[PDB]
Amino acid sequence: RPVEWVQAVVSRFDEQLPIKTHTKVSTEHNKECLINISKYKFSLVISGLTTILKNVNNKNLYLSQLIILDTLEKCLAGQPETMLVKQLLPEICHFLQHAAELRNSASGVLFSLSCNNFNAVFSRISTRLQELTVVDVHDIELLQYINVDCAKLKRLLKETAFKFKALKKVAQLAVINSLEKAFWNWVENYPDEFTKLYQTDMAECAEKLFDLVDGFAESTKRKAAVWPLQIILLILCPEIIQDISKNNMNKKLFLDSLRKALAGHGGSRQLTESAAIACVKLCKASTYISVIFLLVQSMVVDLKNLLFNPSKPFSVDLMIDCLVSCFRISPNQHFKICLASPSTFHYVLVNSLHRIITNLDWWPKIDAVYCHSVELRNMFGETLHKAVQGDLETRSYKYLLLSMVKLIHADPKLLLCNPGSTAELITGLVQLVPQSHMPEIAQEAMEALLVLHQLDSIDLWPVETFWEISSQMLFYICKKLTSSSTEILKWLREILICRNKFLLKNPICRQAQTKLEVALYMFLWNPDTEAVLVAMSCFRHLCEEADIRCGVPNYNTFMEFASVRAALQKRVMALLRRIEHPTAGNTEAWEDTHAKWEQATKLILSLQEWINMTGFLCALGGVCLTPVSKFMDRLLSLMVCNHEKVGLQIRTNVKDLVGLELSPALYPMLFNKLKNTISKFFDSQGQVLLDTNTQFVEQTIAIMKNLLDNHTEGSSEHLGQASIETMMLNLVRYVRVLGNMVHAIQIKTKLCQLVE
Amino acid sequence: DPKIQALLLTVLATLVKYTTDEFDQRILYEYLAEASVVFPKVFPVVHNLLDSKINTLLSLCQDPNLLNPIHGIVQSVVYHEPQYQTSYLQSFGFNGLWRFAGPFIPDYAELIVKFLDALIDTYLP
Repeated sequence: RPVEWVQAVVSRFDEQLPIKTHTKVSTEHNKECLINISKYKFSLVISGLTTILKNVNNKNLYLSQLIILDTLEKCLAGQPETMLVKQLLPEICHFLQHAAELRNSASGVLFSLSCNNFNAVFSRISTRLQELTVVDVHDIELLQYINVDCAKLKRLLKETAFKFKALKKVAQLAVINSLEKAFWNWVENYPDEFTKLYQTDMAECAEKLFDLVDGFAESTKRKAAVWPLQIILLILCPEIIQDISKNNMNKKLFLDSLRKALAGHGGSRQLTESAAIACVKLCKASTYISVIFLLVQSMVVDLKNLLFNPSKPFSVDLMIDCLVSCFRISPNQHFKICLASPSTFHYVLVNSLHRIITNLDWWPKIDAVYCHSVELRNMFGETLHKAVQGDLETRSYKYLLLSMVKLIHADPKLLLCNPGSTAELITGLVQLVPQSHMPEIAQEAMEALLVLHQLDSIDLWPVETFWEISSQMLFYICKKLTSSSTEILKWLREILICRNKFLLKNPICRQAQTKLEVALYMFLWNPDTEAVLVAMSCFRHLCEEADIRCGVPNYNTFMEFASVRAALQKRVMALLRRIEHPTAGNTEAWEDTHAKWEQATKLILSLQEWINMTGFLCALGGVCLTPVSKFMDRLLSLMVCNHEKVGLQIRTNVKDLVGLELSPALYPMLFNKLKNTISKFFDSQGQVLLDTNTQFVEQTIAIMKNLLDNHTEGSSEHLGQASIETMMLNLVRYVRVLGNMVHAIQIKTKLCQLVE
Repeated sequence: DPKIQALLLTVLATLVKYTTDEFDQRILYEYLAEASVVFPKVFPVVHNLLDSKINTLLSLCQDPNLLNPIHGIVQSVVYHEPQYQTSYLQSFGFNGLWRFAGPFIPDYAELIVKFLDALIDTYLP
């Protein structure tokens, strides 16, 4: 019965789609199992996914389709024909901000499909070409996406050339654009095959199609449309390029027209703009390799004077393609222009460098650029300064800064290698992490700082530098955290992992460790459950740091945090009570939380945060044994909180938190303060001063009952330290003078239950 | 010996079929994932037993630890998809193994009556 269980995995995966944490893990685990099943029973899994995709097609819809298409792509990329062609391929055609993601995903699916399927996708394309000869072009666009090799490219060109004159003008246009991408698809995937082309049937197809496409070009607009393909088709004819460098006359007149259009002598802006696109594509093509270099040398200077002119800016992806190509051709005049200049040039430079890192054996590596690191650092500092001090100009500095941080994520080594310099760089990134108005930048600054904290990076900043800089970052981040906090805290966990790794290979440090300790304790009360769990995880790394340092007080309780909404807060408070030993950190965390809590209390007189802060103060406060005395007096004043909208909730939560969660080491202070307060309810003749006092007494009885019910280990030791006798006598004496009404009877009953 | 592999597998599968404790199931399915990869030619025997519960755990469950073995078994099965059907246990007399070890008379009792009476008549004078 294997088929039946494969279908059960497929059916599980379908029902777990968003359109219909554990469901995330289950979904990914199912997807990964389907992929690994597809590695063998490929058509069962693909059929199921196809069937699901049909059903789904007939925010959560897009996410479901993305999950299905990502699964399909990874299955197809793992492939060791009929329904691929008759069932899947039409659905992938149907797909061809989430629409662009879906188009990208579907294209990756189609690319993967096409690798082993090509003859079928080409048969669909060839059939629509035939239909177009006797206008709906969408199947022709599939040529953009499909995997193409040298033999397949030759076939596509041959099929096209034969039919091209019989096609309608809109179909001819769709073909022209689509073949331009199809050429690039081959060159990018199979650079070795393009290199071999420069080391006659392809050239015959390319020349035939060139002359056909030239015959189509009857107007300025059609000329501008075809020139990017005509340069490709000419690049597919190395021997024609060699002849026209000295039947070919129209190819020479085309290159001359491109030169004239780059040099500004063509009046038509559309032809100059198109000529830029064509000559960038030529420059690009040369990097994947020859006579082509002479053609590049004839146009590159005019192309640079078109795209990189600070006095007359062109009208970014095209400029990036140009700069990357120029760098690959010769690894810097236009580079210095981009370092100096319009912010759009800074943008194009940085994105070009990022592409150079992230995208062949003869291509120059990024390391030639490590002469310009000082200028890149200056550009970063300036851009940072301009983004923070900030409408259209401001928005442009944001996109630039994001790109510079992405560049730092792509490679730190550049910045560090030419060079305080490192401290400035890290400080600037660190300054972005807090910024609420730029979440995308902050996220990337964190990733950048993380890769800057990997071993190989730190060496380039060693140990005396690591300590100073990394602690300064920690101290600053923690100081902000104690003033997207959750994501910053996750990242701070991975930074601590990196620090532990760096020390395992091995005054601001004490300050940083203390502020970190403060921050982590302050996260234990945070209203976000995820934040609390992450903070717990951070104590593990604080312990690991100390193990690594010491191997050359709280540690047991930190390891218990590491081992771990209302249930979690209860568990946290139970652990906080087990902190016996004072530290600068825990003390300061208590004082800061107390200060915040007093401010929040005034504002209240957000509630769940105040409850959690209250609980934390109650649980940790023993370490501080004054500020604690004042907090306890304030809690006692809140037991009788008369506030109309939040008073019941305040009284209930103070009662429950004092009664279940207070530190055992504070019981001696609590009983003295309760005693002293209740004693004020009597005059000098020992008569009872009878609503506030009655309410205090009821809450006191419940609080004391809850304390005495509690079996927290070590609580017995502290219960002994202060006498209850005068307090309990005063409680019963107070309750005796309450009349025989229902509420007073309940209070008498509760006091009996306390006494028991 | 494939009979010993089949018996071992059938016992583990029997223990999965019935036990309600998810912690038992973690241990057992981890051993079935290795055992499937180890004894792939014999593994088909157990498939009938596993089929009902594996459908149930795939469609229902949300523990990754238990699912990791289950997905491993399905992958292993498909990867090696036979030389021994469920009938193979019947040939040597074990088709009842998963039968009997399920949850809690006449036909069995009459044979036991004859057996006990024969036990007495052989052993007791």
